[PDB]
Amino acid sequence: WNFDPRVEWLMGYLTSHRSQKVLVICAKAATALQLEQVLREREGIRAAV
Amino acid sequence: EFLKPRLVDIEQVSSTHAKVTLEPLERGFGHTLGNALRRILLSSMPGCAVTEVEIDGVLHEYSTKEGVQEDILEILLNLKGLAVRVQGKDEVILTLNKSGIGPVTAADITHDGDVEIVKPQHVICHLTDENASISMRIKVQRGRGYVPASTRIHSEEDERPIGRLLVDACYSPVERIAYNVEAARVEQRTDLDKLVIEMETNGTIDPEEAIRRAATILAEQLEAFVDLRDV
Amino acid sequence: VLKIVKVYLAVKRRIQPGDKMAGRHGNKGVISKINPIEDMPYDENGTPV
Repeated sequence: WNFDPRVEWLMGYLTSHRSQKVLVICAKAATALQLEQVLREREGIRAAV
Repeated sequence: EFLKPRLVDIEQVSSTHAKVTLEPLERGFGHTLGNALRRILLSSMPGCAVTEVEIDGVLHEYSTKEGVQEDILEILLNLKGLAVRVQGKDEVILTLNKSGIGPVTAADITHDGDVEIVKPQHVICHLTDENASISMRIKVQRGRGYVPASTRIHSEEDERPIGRLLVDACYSPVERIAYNVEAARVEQRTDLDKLVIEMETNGTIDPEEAIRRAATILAEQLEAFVDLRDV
Repeated sequence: VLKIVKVYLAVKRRIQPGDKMAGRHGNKGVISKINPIEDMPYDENGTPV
């Protein structure tokens, strides 16, 4: 979750559209937990699993 | 039939220290303009300064890195003094990356076009280990005055990343201001004065632009005075 | 007692009006006002007190 450019794109869009609720769909729950952890510890994005 | 003061020679003794002269000042307006400019300069000069910092291996201002001797808090204290000139953008992200033994000075910042690091010798840290490496990203904004962290805390606005390190913003480049009104012997006049403004800054705002902006602000407020509604 | 969890908060307190300041000789006082740099007295050389 540090080099995958999808994560950077997600963060950039969210941090640039902070006033929008965004529904983000991924395949597996494991990836979703990793995404919450990375969005929190590197952009502080609030995301419920 | 009156006179009016024209901005004359602006001597630069050092990069930070500057003398600005104003030759044809009427009697009595010496002190008025001296003080007005001193006030405006000290209060209202816009400058850029670091607002928050992110270093990699550090959770909060109070922790400590391996291979450095300063505490992280002292690193923030060193960054507060960084004198930088931003031209176009309002928020820039500077990157500092150094490894190996040596003093991490301000010069090591990743060289961007729009940002000028005025004092590259300004120290930041000292490494003390061959394999010790520090990387950080310093965010620099433009602003006026003095804003502490604790006031902006009300407006946190998702400060959620615990890696974020907020720094108090001293958005003011000017350290010191003095002025002297002294007899300006003009070849056809008896009693005229010249105003000499001696200013010490961190070396970001140039003298001419500072004085011009201050005069601008004062003139604007005087403009506010010209009209009087009485309605 | 099964277990205990201790948490340390650290807080940076800046000087503000109402705090107590003192000298070494018995002179005391409450910091009454924070003045702008320009308002403070300055010697001829321009250094403010």
